Amino acid sequence: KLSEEQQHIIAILLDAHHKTYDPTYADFRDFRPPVRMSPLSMLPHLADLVSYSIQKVIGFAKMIPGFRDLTSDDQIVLLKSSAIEVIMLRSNQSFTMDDMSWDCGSQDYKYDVTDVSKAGHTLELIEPLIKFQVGLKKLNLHEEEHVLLMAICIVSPDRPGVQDAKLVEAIQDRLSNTLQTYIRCRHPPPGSHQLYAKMIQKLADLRSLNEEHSKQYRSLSFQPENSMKLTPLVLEVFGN
Amino acid sequence: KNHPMLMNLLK
Ligand SMILES: CCC(O)(CC)COc1ccc([Si](C)(C)c2ccc(OC[C@@H](O)CCC(=O)O)c(Cl)c2)cc1Cl
Repeated sequence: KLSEEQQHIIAILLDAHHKTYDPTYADFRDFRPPVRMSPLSMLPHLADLVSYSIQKVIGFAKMIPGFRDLTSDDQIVLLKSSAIEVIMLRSNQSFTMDDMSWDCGSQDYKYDVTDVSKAGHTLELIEPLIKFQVGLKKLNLHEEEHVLLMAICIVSPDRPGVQDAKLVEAIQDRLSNTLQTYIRCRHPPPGSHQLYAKMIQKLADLRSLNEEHSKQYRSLSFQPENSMKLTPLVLEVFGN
Repeated sequence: KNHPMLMNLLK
């Protein structure tokens, strides 16, 4: 039931994800080292981690079918408002539910609830973020559904500042129909609808997590001693 | 504001 257009969209997104995600986490060696034990000892390391992730999300977004047809202003708008959500989505690949942490190779590069707190964030964000990672991990998504959810997350028409909302909607509709057909090719009803309904609910939870992170990022970045430890890309992308 | 680093990463 998967068309040739839908099969090509899936192959491109999987190719894009494989090019923009290194499961070896070798590039973590070049970040500023993590300090677990002034009080925000994990801010430098996690700032480089987010800065690195933003670059990967931009590269992945550029390879989404139809993304380049947008104007530069719309590409910037979609990426500024979705980068935080895609980072939380793509981080699920390293999330393990043994200790509720992101395991990326070593114990140096294994981050838990305390590690996020050593970056300036309260549990008003960390607790819903952990709940999100568990509920997302329990969905047991294929890599095809994972990459389609990331592309649908990026190409959203209801982002503030979007110029050609109809064009963004038309691109998202093709990615959504590709996702709905893939779920039907793998799961009979009514489980197919229940899976797709939970996936869209995760996109709604991302908007809530986006608002909470933005609230705390503004509080942290307003302090010059904290924004001094950020990266130029983070200040440009997360700053508005 | 302008986003020169974002634009450079967007080819
Ligand atoms: C500095 C902004 C600030 O707000 C401080 C002011 C903190 O921000 C954050 C701090 C921690 C997190 Si996080 C959800 C525990 C996380 C992010 C990225 C990760 O990397 C995976 C993958 O992207 C790289 C693999 C690849 O591409 O090869 C992983 Cl595992 C986890 C998110 C944010 Cl936003």
